Amino acid sequence: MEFPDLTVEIKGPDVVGVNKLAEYEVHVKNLGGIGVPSTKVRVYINGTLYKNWTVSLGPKEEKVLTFSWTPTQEGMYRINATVDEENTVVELNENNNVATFDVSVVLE
Repeated sequence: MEFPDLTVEIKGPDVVGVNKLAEYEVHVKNLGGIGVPSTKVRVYINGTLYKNWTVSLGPKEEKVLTFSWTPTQEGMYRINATVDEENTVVELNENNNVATFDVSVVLE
């Protein structure tokens, strides 16, 4: 009875300047020990879709994704990452598919 366990990890600058460029890194990995081709990873800023990726993760494999975000408006923005929103596969941890990173955009 093989059940997968996909997860996403957001890492980068938690405070950035307005109209400035920032680089963030998403670690996507499998923990179930079984291969998954259904693995879609998406990033949302305050619920707004920034970008999407489609990848495949084998038995406990990880892929490193990057993206460059430019906050032109000043304020606090929350960046989230979700995997397999489509709910194609039944996994071991249902809470492991979501990551939450809080960013502060300032004028300085």
